[PDB]
Amino acid sequence: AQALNTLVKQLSSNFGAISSVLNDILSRLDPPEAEVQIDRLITGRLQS
Amino acid sequence: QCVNLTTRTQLPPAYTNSFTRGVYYPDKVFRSSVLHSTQDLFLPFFSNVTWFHAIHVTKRFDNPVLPFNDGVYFASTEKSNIIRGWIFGTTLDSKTQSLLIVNNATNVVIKVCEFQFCNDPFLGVYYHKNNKSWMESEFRVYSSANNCTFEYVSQPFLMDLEGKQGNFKNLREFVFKNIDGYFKIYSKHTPINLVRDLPQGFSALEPLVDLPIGINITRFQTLLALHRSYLTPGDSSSGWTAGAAAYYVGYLQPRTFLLKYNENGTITDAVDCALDPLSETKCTLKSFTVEKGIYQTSNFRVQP
Amino acid sequence: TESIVRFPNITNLCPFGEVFNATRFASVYAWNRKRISNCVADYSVLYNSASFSTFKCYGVSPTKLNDLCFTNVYADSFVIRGDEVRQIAPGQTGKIA
Amino acid sequence: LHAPATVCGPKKSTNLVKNKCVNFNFNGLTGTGVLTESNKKFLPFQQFGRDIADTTDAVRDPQTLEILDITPCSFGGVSVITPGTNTSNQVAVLYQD
Ligand SMILES: *[C@@H]1O[C@H](CO)[C@@H](O)[C@H](O)[C@H]1NC(C)=O
Ligand SMILES: *[C@@H]1O[C@H](CO)[C@@H](O)[C@H](O)[C@H]1NC(C)=O
Repeated sequence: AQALNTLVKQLSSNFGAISSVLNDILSRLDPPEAEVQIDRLITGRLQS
Repeated sequence: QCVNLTTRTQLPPAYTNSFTRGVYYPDKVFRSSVLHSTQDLFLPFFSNVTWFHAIHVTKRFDNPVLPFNDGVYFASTEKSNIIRGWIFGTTLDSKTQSLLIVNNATNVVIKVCEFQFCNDPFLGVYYHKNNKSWMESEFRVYSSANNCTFEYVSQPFLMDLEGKQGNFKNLREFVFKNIDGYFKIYSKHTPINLVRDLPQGFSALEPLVDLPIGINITRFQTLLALHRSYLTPGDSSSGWTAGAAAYYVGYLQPRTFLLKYNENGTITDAVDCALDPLSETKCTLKSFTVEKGIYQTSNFRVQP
Repeated sequence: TESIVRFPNITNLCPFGEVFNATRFASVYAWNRKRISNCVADYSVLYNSASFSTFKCYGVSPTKLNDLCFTNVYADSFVIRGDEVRQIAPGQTGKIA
Repeated sequence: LHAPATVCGPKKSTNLVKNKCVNFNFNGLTGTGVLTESNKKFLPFQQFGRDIADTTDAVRDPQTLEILDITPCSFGGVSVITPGTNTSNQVAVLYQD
């Protein structure tokens, strides 16, 4: 249970991006710029 | 317009301990049946607040200009309901803008202007005999007003003048906060009776209003209602005309609180992280029923 | 199967023109600020007209801004020499900033 | 800062539908899922909730001020039962949950 919790809770973190939700990223920023923020989110989520 | 009243003798200060009292919902987001830990401005869980016996009755009055620092918790309880508003500001004069909130039996008004507030402000009412009814025309709170940039009106949210006496003490609680150009006010209202005039029970403050007003505030003072009486020349008396009143004031601090949102989406239990080592355990474990054992709550280093 | 959109039915327009062509502009040391809220803004008009030399958006893309909602908008106004325009940007060091 | 929105864009609010996976956009917050009537109320002017994560569990309709709950729509892994290509070619699919 602990592991699962701490996995799902890691979705709340943004790992240095401007937001923790991909929907906010893709609604606020254009693809060429949102690419780097999504890169940060991808790296953080993959590591977790 | 201007009116002044002073007392040579000054009522002494008084400190009183404060229990769980003073917990408010930290965010506008909703939650339910979950334990959530968040850092925000709360008054320490067991905190020595300043209790003011503002009006006593052979009678004396208190008009203090209390300090303000990153939020304030206010509490009161009385049948007369003398308290009828607040004033906030860096200087409380025309030199800079200042905030005023006033309440009546039918509406609540809020304004931001360079008010020239008096040193002993109050709102006066008297029983007009011609109209055979109470009248309110003595706004002795301020001397002048200018540059009325921001104004707002709302309902009499908690001006309920219940006609009950005895074991029906009514408690009104408020929290004022200033964050990034927002003056945000939470409040709660509940009848409870205890030996002391502030119960140890646990309840949460709901968000009352939010004003998007940018201002620097470090001072504030209460507003009290004075019921004038027809003092004829034979009496040859004049001065304060109001019943006894008192309240409690406390200063918020940046703390981490763990709150227990119930099934109905209500918080009825919370713990302060820094209050006690046991509360540190409860916070780090994100629970209230800590099992027997030894826990690495946190870490400490001798500071330089 | 379907996509829905829900916004409050605020049938009012509050363009920023009253601030943009304000005849008098405050000094930089006394930069003017205006708060706008509770209204619908058509941001397209802002960037659809060839009337602005620099239009730089930080943390949000101008194209998508017509499909976003916000709590409040603070419009700041001042005047500076063109060479120092770049100083108005986060993370910039200079006397003006 | 996840607060009620007062500034919006020029987008007409479409009709609200329930019981089917839809791509929703409520006063700025965008997502997708099935929408239903929530089983409990918020504070008098508390307008959405959350689950253990930042994913939204409930939302208040900005048009009708009605409470609603959101659930991710039917999803899951898919596997297939195959007795071996070198013995047959039919296969039976299995949707996990
Ligand atoms: C929560 O809601 C249920 C169902 O309406 C009710 O029975 C219960 O009393 C509520 N909780 C409290 C603390 O009143
Ligand atoms: C706007 O929405 C409110 C809330 O339902 C409704 O009462 C009102 O009639 C609506 N006005 C228009 C013009 O649609």
